[PDB]
Amino acid sequence: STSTIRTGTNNDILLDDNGNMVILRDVEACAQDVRAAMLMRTGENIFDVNSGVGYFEYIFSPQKSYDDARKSIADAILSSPDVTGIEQLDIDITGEVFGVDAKVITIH
Amino acid sequence: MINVSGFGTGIVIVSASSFPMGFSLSKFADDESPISSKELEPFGYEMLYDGGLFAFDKAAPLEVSVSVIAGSEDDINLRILLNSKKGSFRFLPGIIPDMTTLVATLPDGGRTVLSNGTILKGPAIDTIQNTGRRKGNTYTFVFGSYLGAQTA
Amino acid sequence: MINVSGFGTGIVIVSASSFPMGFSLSKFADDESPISSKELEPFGYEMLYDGGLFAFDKAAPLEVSVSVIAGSEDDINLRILLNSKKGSFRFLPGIIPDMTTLVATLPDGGRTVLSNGTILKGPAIDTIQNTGRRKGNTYTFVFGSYLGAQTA
Amino acid sequence: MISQSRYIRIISGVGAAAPVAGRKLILRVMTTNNVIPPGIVIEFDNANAVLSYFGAQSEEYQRAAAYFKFISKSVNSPSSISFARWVNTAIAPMVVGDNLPKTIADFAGFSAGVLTIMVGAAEQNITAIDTSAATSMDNVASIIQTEIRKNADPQLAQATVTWNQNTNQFTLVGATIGTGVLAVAKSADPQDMSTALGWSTSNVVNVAGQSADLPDAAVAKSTNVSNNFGSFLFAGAPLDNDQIKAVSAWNAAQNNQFIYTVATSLANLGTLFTLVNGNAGTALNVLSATAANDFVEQCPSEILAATNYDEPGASQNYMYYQFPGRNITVSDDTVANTVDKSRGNYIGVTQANGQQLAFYQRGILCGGPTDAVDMNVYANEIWLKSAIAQALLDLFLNVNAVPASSTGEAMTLAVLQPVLDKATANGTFTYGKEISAVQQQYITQVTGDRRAWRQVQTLGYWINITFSSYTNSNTGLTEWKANYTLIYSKGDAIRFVEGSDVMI
Amino acid sequence: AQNNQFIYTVATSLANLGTLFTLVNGNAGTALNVLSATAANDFVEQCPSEILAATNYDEPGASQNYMYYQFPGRNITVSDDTVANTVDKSRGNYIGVTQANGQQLAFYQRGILCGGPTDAVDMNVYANEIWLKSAIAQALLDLFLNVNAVPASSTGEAMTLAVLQPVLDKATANGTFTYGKEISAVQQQYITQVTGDRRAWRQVQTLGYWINITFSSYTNSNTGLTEWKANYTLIYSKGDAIRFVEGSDVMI
Repeated sequence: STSTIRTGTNNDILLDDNGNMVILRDVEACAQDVRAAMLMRTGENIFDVNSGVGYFEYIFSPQKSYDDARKSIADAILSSPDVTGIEQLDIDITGEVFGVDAKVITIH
Repeated sequence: MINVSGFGTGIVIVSASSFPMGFSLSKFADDESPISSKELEPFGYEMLYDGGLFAFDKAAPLEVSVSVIAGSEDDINLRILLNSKKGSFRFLPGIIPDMTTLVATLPDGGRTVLSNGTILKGPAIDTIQNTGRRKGNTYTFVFGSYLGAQTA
Repeated sequence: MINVSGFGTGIVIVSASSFPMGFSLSKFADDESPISSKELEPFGYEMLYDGGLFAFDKAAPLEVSVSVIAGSEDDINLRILLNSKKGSFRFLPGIIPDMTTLVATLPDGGRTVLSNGTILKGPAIDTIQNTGRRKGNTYTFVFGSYLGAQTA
Repeated sequence: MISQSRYIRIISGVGAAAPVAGRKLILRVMTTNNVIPPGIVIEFDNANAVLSYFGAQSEEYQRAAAYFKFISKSVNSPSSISFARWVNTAIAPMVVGDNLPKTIADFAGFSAGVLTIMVGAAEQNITAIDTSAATSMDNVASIIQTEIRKNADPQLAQATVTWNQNTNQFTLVGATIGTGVLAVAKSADPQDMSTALGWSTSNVVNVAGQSADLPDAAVAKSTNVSNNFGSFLFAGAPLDNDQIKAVSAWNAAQNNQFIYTVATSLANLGTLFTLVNGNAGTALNVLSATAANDFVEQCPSEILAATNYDEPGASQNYMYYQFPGRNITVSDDTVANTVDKSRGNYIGVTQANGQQLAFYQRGILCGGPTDAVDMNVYANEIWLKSAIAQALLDLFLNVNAVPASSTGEAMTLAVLQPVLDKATANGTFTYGKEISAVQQQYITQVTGDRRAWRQVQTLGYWINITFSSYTNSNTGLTEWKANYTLIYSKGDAIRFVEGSDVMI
Repeated sequence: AQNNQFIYTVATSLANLGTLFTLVNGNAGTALNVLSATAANDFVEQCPSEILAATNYDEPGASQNYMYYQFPGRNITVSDDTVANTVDKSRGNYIGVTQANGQQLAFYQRGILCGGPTDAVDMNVYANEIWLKSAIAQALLDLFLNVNAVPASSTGEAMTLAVLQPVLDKATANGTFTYGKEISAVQQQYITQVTGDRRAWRQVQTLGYWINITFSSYTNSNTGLTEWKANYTLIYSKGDAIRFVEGSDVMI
């Protein structure tokens, strides 16, 4: 149902050849929204603290469990207007890279 | 004349993750039974109040037991298989981690394949009898599906 | 030509407080089994109403029995371990107070180490059989951390 | 001020993304377009890429658009397509080597000393070419063309050049047709065009002049280049009966590998069926004379390419799918009976009053009595053969040696087990079907063992392994080979329904 | 010349890195830091030392990454991608800003060290090795001090292994050992080459370490007499810290 403005690979407004902003319809808007939410990180949002992803307190820092990072990412993927439920989460952690993979569920 | 000798048989075991290519068993113990199994009970029955009989279908597993000489290569391979923990790695949906397949060849030529199962109990360290030697280590498997091919 | 003799086996036991350095076992009884263990059973299984199979992981301890000649000094040391009380001396977190480590050497060269465990049960006074001979005392241990070392 | 991308990278992407490793059951199209080089095959993952490469006017865009916008019962799409070229007339040698957008009119300032080198029957050099003007790329092409015409070597005497705008490459075409080979080599002179121009630089396609070839030879060469496809066809003008017969025979030479689909008119079925009776692997479709083609023959290829074999319950039926875009052909019962006796495929209409619905009915496929007739069985066998071959090659490549003893037999069975399990999961194997007496005799005749029919009835398959020795033709030596036999109960799909009802 | 004993930390300007790296290429155990010419020194080079001295090894979960720590006092040096790539290729450490906006936050960038291919590069591995060597030496000296004689037989070397055991327990609880890691073919061959035993890589993959004890005989240089020595080999899977996070997303 929701909508948003398309952005490029870098998070800037992308204009078509004609020179018009495009209001993306659903589904694709869900993809852009969930990507942006996952990129947000906590503490940056003025007027709403404790929202985002606790990277420096749950992933980059040495940890005991790693479950808390999973909880934080699961919450961040939610709170989107159209996201209903989360199907998969992986958290690979191989070598140096911290693998993450997810598939979401939407009404539309 | 029927030849029921067991000499010359062989076993090949394939594991999904720990042993993707599989190994072979050849050294079978002497004091204990080399290959053993429990009875299969896929059927049941119930009585009616008029004196009749009714028969239905039941779910039943299959258990197999093997024994090898202590200190051989097969013993340590099975020890590795036992010590592998199912908590690690991943699996395809509805597949069970480390689906271990066993293929047994009879001397005459007949054979059998067993799948959808895993090892579940074995020794950890060697046992010493009062006579001064070491017991033959025994391991127990379980399987969900099987087959039969007794022609060669 | 595979040698499975148990001659020349030695065991060293070290404790946290009772024997900070530890002692050695060399006099093993004759009528009883000098060393033995129960079966390690670290996997389970469940049946689904469909008819399939499911396997999981559950906790499993490890038990060891050791027997020595009555009247030897090794029997005395094991009696000291049995008589020591957990409630005594000091404590520090997460160590199973007075943790005991056992190291056993096979004659061939195989070795194994067991930790996170303590003595469990044993005799208090000697017994005499109808033949007039003192019985061989037996002691039972339990271990939680099987270190899978089997180096040659 | 440093990018969060170098610390955190999320790729996102639209849903319904399924990575796949294995043989692709995708469509391949043989075309007579001049843009595609003869010896190279190309693939595309989207209709937009096809539009960029070819353009809206070309009918290949129409074919791709029809192909891509298909959805199966389980939501899936072909997600790939293959293209290859067939040459029906003798052609002059040519070269082409550019794909990246290098052309932004950089020839300005390069007028002095153009020393491009051409390698052919006789080594020859090119005079300096003025390019500092750089008015337009077609002007540049004309200039280089004139400079080449200044030479006297006959294949370059009447040479031409072309520039395409959708795809960015320069083409050189010789004069003589059907014979000759050209090549281009860079020089040590920094002031050169060949380094900047596409050809003579890394991946460059070169073409040798050669006479026209029969279509079967063309498809054979295309397969020799690559064979990762299924259900090919011929685009453009309809082929002649003899050519179609030859192609069908060549396809039958391959033992159940691909599907040959053709489009024919209703009045033409009588001729083809007699000619191409038997020769399994060929599909006949009815084409409407009155209306536009609407590309009916793609339907089996789309259905086949849509399905995936990793998920359970993959086996599908071809009898009832609806294509809204296509046009209805037949509406009479007797006409349908005649076409059925002629063993053809079509789209039959029913109702057309209040509602209207039609579907591609006959899932049958021409062939001999021995080979499988219905199409789903054919596709399942294709997938099964691919899987078995891959498993056996993996076994050979991993283990160091396979002894010619019972242990080797055990290893082969152990390797084959997972493929059989997946096959039972898909639905290519089926269980519970009853066996007739003649079928039981046939089974016992094929494999020397009796009582195997019981296992093919209950479990669904039966396999055996046997190793022997033989001598090969190329060398007098002898080797050891393994023989296996596989029998299974074919999958089936609902086609007709019987009912009955009584009130007591 | 010392083997994994200390860390040498120096300060230099990015104009000087081009020549200094070539001189001290290899020579594991030294750290390179970038110093700002314009502003005050602010003692940038003390950061790895401060981080190393802060940690303790008795409690569990001690091993920590070095590339995410914020020093408010220090001053920012680099703010471009190209210069960062050049410095990284030169194997240098610095405090780089990534925000330069309403809020400000930078961090020590890389925890790498100059050294040869064989020796460990990351700092955390280096520190863990230092602690491990110290602990092993202390345990062995306690063994010799508290025992009247260590026989050159099986029993004595079993005693040695039993004495080492608590140190490896502390290490595996600490975080310097890692379990469940994947092993490549080249690494498996390397392990089988280092120790004559095959199937040790299974032990390394499962528990994270593998040990062996062997005693032999030799003669010392100072005196012509002969003596008995014990040789032991230890192989373990090094710890790791998160550096880069890579993710994916699918709508369905």
